[PDB]
Amino acid sequence: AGMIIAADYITEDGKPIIRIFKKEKGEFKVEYDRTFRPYIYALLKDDSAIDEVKKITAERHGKIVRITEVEKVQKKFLGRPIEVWKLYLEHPQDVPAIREKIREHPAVVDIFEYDIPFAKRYLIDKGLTPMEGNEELTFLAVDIETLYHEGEEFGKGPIIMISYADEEGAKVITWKSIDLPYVEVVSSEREMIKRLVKVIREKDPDVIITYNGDNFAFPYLLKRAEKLGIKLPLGRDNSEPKMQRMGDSLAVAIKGRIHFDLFPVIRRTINLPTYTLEAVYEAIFGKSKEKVYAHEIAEAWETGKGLERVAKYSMEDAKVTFELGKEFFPMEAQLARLVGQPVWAVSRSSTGNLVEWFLLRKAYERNELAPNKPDEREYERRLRESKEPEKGLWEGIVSLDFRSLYPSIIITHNVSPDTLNRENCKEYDVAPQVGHRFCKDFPGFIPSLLGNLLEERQKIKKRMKESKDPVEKKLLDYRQRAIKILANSYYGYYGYAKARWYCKECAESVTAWGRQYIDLVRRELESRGFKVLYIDTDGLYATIPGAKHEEIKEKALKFVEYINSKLPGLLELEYEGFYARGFFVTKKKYALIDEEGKIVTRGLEIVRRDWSEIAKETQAKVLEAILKHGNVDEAVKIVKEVTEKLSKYEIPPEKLVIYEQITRPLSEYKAIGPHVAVAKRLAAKGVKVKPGMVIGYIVLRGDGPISKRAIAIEEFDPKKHKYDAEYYIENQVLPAVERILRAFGYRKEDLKY
DNA sequence: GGGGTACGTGATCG
DNA sequence: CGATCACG
Ligand SMILES: [Mg+2]
Repeated sequence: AGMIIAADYITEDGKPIIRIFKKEKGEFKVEYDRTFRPYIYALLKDDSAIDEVKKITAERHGKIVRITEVEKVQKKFLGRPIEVWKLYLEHPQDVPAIREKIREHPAVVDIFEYDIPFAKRYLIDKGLTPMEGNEELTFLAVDIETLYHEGEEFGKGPIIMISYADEEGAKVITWKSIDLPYVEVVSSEREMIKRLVKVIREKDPDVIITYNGDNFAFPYLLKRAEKLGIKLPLGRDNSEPKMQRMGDSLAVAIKGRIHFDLFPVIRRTINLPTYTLEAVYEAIFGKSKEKVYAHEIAEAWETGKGLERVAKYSMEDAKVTFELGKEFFPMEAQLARLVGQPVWAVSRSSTGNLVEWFLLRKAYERNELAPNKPDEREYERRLRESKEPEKGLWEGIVSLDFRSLYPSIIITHNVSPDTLNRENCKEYDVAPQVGHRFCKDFPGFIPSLLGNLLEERQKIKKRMKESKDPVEKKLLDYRQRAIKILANSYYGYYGYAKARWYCKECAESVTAWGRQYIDLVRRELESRGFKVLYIDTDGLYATIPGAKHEEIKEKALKFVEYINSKLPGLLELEYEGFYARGFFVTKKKYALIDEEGKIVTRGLEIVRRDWSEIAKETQAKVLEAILKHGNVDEAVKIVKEVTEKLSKYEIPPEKLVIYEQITRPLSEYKAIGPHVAVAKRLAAKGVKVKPGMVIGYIVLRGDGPISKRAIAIEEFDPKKHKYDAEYYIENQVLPAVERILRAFGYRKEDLKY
């Protein structure tokens, strides 16, 4: 079978050619389409206006741009028939050149579908879905180790090891002598990079797995390949990996392949305070992994002693990256297929953007004109548009999930922006408290799609019970899971300020109808002896005060079984889990500990390089005292001792360092924060300050804002300089612990002597 | 060989 | 305050 893995376009004689990358019975095939044309829609005041509108012109690449053909089309907008004009263009890059010239026009009411990338336009319009079929893909995990010294410019240090892994095993390429069976010793950094290029071209993997290869491995490989005057022909068309700007960070694509970066995937899928490969591997496979820190790698490389340890670490990084990629790719592949967009894009998207891509495709299928994304003004206005947890430390906490309730509410009440407050509506549903009216006269666009999604999931689930084949059961399990994830993202999407089908009234109405079921669950739990400690639209936490843990579990499992049997249709409550202890601060700010001693928090931990070690160490100690020791008095004593130690200059300066990256040329800064004031002084000294550089600084005692009192760590002398104890107490240590301790009745002022 | 693509949050500046 | 900036 022919499986689409990606799509893009190339220009030939100034004209666009769509490229469809396929895997057909184990073979890479590239299909070319020259006939598909770019277009936008324009809603005109009157049909007569088209004569003036079709004559609109623009300029691109020195040459003028024209509307190639115009077509009157009948579509649906806001659940109403609408007549719009399809404005065809020669090249997709013509659209950003001419769209505002068309929008400007006095006879143009509005323009639509003017920001849809050409390759995604093609996939939607041609009814093409990526990752369909039983086609078996090949995978290769790739990792690199670099020589790093404190605060160096990105790419100054050479790549010292390159590792890769597949089903054949994990291997290391290095340019220093190491006697291990899996180590390939080459002569230079140049020859090691060329060997990675050779491995990739020979193995010809369909998927390249990395752990943060978007921001580290590939940008570094590209930087070192540039310095060394060598190419990286990793694309199946011999093109080099392409760095793309996604937000403030990067995204790397390899043409004809899927660069599958696990880092954005795992960050979305699982909840951890740190996303180190070691923490992630232990969380998924329950196995320990050793870390070899940058300073240890530098010492081993420079001394030539203890290099076997470094090569074992590099080899394991690839081996576990391969194991994790194989664990997480099947789900990303089913989400790709379900939304009808490539894995590359889907693996790097929020669920809100997954819903939008599903909706855009379904809009084309149903002849529905898509609403536009908001302008800066509308986006801000949406962000402006508008139960309390139990205090103390609780034991034996049961977690219940409400999320599978909302798709059913959207369908039954026909909650959709196209059904909201319709004029001359015969029958409508009124939302409780909020009072929004949703027309019953026709099924809304979103309710209609959701119903089909939920029906399709029930069919898959029925096929799973009636299947004797463990292979299709595995594939169908990922399919029903992908639908559940997509369906449960619709509620959130109605409220997403960047959404096309954004509807505040829809989100409130679903919250209002949802609340009746939440109040039922809360009441039925409370009559069973349960105390509800935390409730949000997503779920709740409860316990039976002073009851045995097995009894809390048994009663909770019995309770979900009971409620689901009382709730009509596909309305479903889910038992998420059990926790030995936990405390709750506010909405989505809480911390729990499971029976295996794993701490799980939401909106509290500060495990980041721009927070000093003293603040992170104290916060970890406070959480451990509370969750592992069940002792809030110990936690308060920890803070009081640390702050006194800071007052008396008893804390080592290494625990006071703040790290912040330089992201621009120094002259481009508008606000000069401490790291920039320090960076400007270094540049003045002759230091090559470049974006990517990470500035380590300590805040000293004195007058003025912190920026004037910050010193570079390399300039800090414990004899001459005195750190600002008030800054480390009030701006570092106390903010790190004050939110946690507020759950127990302490204010900032109670945490000192 | 393309193209808009990321958020949610919290500190510090101006 | 809003604006700016950075983390993962
Ligand atoms: Mg590594």
